[PDB]
Amino acid sequence: APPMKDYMILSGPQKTAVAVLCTLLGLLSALENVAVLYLILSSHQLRRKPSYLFIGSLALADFLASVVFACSFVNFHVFHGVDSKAVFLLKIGSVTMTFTASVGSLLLAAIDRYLCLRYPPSYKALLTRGRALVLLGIMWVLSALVSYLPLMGWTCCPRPCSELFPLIPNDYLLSWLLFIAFLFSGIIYTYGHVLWKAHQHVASNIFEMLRIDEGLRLKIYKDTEGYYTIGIGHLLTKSPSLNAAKSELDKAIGRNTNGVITKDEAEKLFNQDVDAAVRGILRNAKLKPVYDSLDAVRRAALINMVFQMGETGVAGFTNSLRMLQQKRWDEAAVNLAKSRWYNQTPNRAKRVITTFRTGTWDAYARMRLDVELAKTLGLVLAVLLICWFPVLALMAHSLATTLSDQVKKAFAFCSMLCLINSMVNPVIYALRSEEIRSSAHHCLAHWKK
Ligand SMILES: Cc1c(C(=O)N[C@]23C[C@H]4C[C@H](C[C@H](C4)C2)C3)nn(CCCCCO)c1-c1ccccc1
Repeated sequence: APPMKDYMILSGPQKTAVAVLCTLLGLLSALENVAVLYLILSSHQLRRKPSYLFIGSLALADFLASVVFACSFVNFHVFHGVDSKAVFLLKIGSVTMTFTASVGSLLLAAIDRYLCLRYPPSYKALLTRGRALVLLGIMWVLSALVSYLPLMGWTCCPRPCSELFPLIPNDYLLSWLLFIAFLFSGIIYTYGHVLWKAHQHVASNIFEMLRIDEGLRLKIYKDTEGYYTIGIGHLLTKSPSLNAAKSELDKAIGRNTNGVITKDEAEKLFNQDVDAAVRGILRNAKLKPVYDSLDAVRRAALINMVFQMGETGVAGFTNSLRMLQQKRWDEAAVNLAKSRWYNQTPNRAKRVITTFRTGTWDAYARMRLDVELAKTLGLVLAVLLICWFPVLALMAHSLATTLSDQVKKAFAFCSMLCLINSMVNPVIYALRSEEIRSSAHHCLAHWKK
C-alpha cells in the first residue's frame, strides 16, 4: 500500500493560494445552501409540497459536502493530515456519499416532474408528503451502501491501487464511474420527455391565450356584467331572456343547437370574432399605426384588450399607445400599471402587460409554476454536467494511463469546480423560483420587526 505522503502534492506559495480559495468558496457555498434549507423548512407552503422536499435534499447534500470536502482538503493538502486507515476511509466515504446523494436527489426531482406533467390528476393520489420522505430515505441509504464499500473491506490490498485516491483500487473507481454514468443517462432520458411535455403546456395561439383569459365553455353562460354568452366570449344577446339567447345561437350556427355546440363549431365562431376585431382596429385612427408596428405575438395581446374593453376603451391610453409604437416596452408597462384597468382586473392586466414587455407566450400556461420549476431544473442539470465533466474525464484518464506529477497538480485545482457548482445552484433557485422568492420576503418581516 503506498503512503499518503505521496499524494500530498503542493509547492510552497501555491498551497497558500488553495488555502485562501478553498476556505472562501467553502464558507460561501455552506452559507448559500443553509439559507435554502431554512427558507423551505420555515415556509408552510413549501414544506408540505413533495416537489420542494427533493430540492431541500439537494441543498442538504451540497451543504454537508461543502463542509466535509473543504475541511478534508485543507487538512490533507495544506496542513498534511496524518490520518489512520479507519479515519481516512470514513472521510473519503463521507465525501463520496454527500456527492452521490446530489445525483440521486436530482433523479427523484426529474421523475417528480414527469409524473406531474404526464399524469396530472393521478399525481396527488401517487406523490404524498409521507411517501416522498420514505423515497428520500431509500436513496440516502443506497448512497451510503455504494460509498462506504471500501470501509467494508474493498481496499487495494493485492489489487492495483488508484493514482489520485489513497487506499481505493481501480476496479472500485471504474465501478463507481460506471454507476454515476448510468444515473446520468436515467436523468437525461427522463428530462428528454420532461421538456417535450413542459412545451405542450404553454400557449402558442390567440385561441389558447384567450382560452386562459375568457374561458372556453360549450354551453350558454353569464359574464361579469351578466350578459348571456357562449364559446370564447361570444355575446348572444343584450336581453335577460334565455329563449332570445337560444334563437340568436341557432342563427349564428345555422342549425337547431338546443344550447349546446361542438368544439369545431366554437372555433369557427371565434375565427369570425377575430376577423371583426382586426377590421375594427384598421378602421380606428389611433389603433391602425400601433397594429402596423407590433409583431405577431404582441398583436394577439392588443386584440385580447379589445375583447375585454372594446375599441373605444383601448384608444383611451394615448400616452401608453405611443410608448408601445416607439418600442419602449419598459416605460409603457409602468404607465399601464397606473390605470384603473389594472386596479379592477389585476391578473388579466398583469398577463397582458408582461406579453407587451417580453414578446413571448410565457405568461399564458396551464400549471405555470410547475412548468417554470421544470425549466429551472434543466438549467441546474446543465451547470452540473459542465462542472463535473473535466473532473470526471481526468478520473477516466486515471484508469487508462499513468499520470505525471503536474497532471495530479491540475486535478487538485480542477476539483474546485465541484465547489463552484454548489455555489451556482442557490443563486438560480433564488432568482427563478417565485415560491422561494416570496418566502424570503415573508421571512425578512419577522427578522427585522
Ligand atoms: C473531487 C472529488 C474528490 C476529492 O477530491 N476527494 C478528496 C478526498 C480526501 C483525499 C483527497 C483530498 C480531499 C480529502 C478531497 C481527495 N472525491 N470525489 C469522490 C469520488 C471518489 C471515488 C473513489 O471513492 C470527488 C469527486 C466529486 C464529484 C465527481 C467526481 C469526483
